[PDB]
Amino acid sequence: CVRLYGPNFILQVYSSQRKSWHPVCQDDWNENYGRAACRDMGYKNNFYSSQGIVDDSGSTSFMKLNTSAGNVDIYKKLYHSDACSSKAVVSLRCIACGVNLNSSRQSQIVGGESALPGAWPWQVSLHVQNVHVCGGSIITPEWIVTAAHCVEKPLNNPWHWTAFAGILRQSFMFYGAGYQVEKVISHPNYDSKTKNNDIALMKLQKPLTFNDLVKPVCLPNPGMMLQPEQLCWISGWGATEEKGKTSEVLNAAKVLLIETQRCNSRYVYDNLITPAMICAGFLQGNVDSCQGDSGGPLVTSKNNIWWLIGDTSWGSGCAKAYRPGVYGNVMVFTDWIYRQMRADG
Amino acid sequence: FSNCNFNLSTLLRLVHVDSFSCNNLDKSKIFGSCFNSITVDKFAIPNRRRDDLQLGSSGFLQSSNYKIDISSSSCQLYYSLPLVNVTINNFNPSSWNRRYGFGSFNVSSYDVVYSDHCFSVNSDFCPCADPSVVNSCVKSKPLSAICPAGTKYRHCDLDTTLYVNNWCRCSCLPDPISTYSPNTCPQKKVVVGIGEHCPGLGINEEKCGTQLNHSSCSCSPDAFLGWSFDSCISNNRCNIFSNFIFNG
Ligand SMILES: *[C@@H]1O[C@H](CO)[C@@H](O)[C@H](O)[C@H]1NC(C)=O
Ligand SMILES: *[C@@H]1O[C@H](CO)[C@@H](O)[C@H](O)[C@H]1NC(C)=O
Repeated sequence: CVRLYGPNFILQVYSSQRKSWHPVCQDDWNENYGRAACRDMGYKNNFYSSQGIVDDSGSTSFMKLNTSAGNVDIYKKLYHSDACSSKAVVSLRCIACGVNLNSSRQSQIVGGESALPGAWPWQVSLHVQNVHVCGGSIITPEWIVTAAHCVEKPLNNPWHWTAFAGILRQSFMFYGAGYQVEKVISHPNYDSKTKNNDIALMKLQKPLTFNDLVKPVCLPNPGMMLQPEQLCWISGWGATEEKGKTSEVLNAAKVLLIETQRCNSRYVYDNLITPAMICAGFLQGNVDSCQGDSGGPLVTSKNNIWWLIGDTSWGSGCAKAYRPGVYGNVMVFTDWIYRQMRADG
Repeated sequence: FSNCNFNLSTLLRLVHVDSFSCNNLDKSKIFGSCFNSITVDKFAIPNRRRDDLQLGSSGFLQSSNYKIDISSSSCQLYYSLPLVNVTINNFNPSSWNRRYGFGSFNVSSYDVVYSDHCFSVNSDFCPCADPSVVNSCVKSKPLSAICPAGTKYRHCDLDTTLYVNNWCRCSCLPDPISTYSPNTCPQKKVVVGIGEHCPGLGINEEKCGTQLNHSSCSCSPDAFLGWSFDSCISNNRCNIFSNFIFNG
């Protein structure tokens, strides 16, 4: 039981006696423990970095190494200690997620300029029979997230799920111009009444490249402490007004976070919004930005680095009075994916 | 008061003055000159909001009741009055609240009803819902009646939930003081100007109507919101503000 945390990526460690997650001090850690630690949370042939950092997480029962014993596992050699012997703790990056080219005026949800290429380097587009339908966001070269109600019945088998990345326009994704299918996991509790758990992972067989237009988005950490009116940046080719078809180019302007008690009150949405559903938009008149993509994500920028918080979901009439969009809640189950990404290899 | 003669000493000793400031003027420049008219505007003072009236301030009374102009050669007077025979008139100055059944306030014998917010509507306003639409609503269904002639209806939708198809959603929720979508309720909040009245108390849009007899669209006395009061009586004497304007 091991997990990332917060902005500076401290490994928390669960112990059965202390019943609690705990950090590890950097007393003689190695890439032969560290680069072999990303396969613990579903990263087989990738690694980025590890360093020592200052303790600020908030536990007073650390984890230490049993290097005095011989050749045992990592998971046996972890006892408790009250002090870090070098006062450096786990810092980690399991993949080259994060940065884009910090550009200026990408605002093409209605009334703006187009999404500049390479500045949203995780934006994909998913296709069946070469029509543009749903979006998503990459976290590994082999895994890809999207909204589950695209992969619902009777289209629930993987061989008709063709991903197509890269090109802002509706045309240039051709056959061969985009890697293709593999495994369709789902959170297996989607419903008709609630759309609780409208998030399904997808997998590819052929690992793509981090070249220019493609880069994995950062999946959030357990307990990363958002702000209750935070800015959020969505993207997608969606139709800016309803009863349309699709916008031609990539549109990537901004929205805001509404809290629960405004959405979930009596006038907006009469007590519907679950813990695995996050509201977003602006609770206002016709100022909202629709661009309906059903997976066209919600990307915030805390710790000066882009992080993923919500993938899209259902809504009401396109960007109008009282009716915001309601988003899937992808900090709730960032470990369910990490126990459904552990055993593909 | 125009085309007459006056002075100050018989005035300010015949009314029980407590202060007489001035602005854009010197207090002895009254005693000589010859103006063109004088425009005295008086009203009573609610006690706990007396400090609204500082010359060129924010607050309630200078913003949504009577904006004291800070440009002309005005001179402000704060006087008193014995409460033997004093009957504060408390009447509402707006047309479109007495058109929709504003009768009166219930305050005491000596309480003055000031204002907090002052919302302005158009001429075709009608604060009741549409009754020939509302019957097929089930959820959040409001009261309604028939509007008078030309007054366009309130915009009410029967838009679709996740399962329920005819659930009511109109504008102006919950109350126009704290609406969620301010760019869509017809009652627009405006600040009062120099020499204007407060153009209307706000109507809560969901106490205006009934169910069976959709008559001419009226409202209900609890629904007018945005006013409070206090008592004018201090030192056994109902205090009173009064402005002067020495134009020309
Ligand atoms: C109050 O009214 C009575 C009769 O209406 C009058 O005789 C009396 O003079 C008034 N009070 C004062 C102080 O003038
Ligand atoms: C104000 O008047 C109404 C009607 O006369 C009455 O119902 C209400 O009780 C009065 N207010 C108080 C505080 O008694």
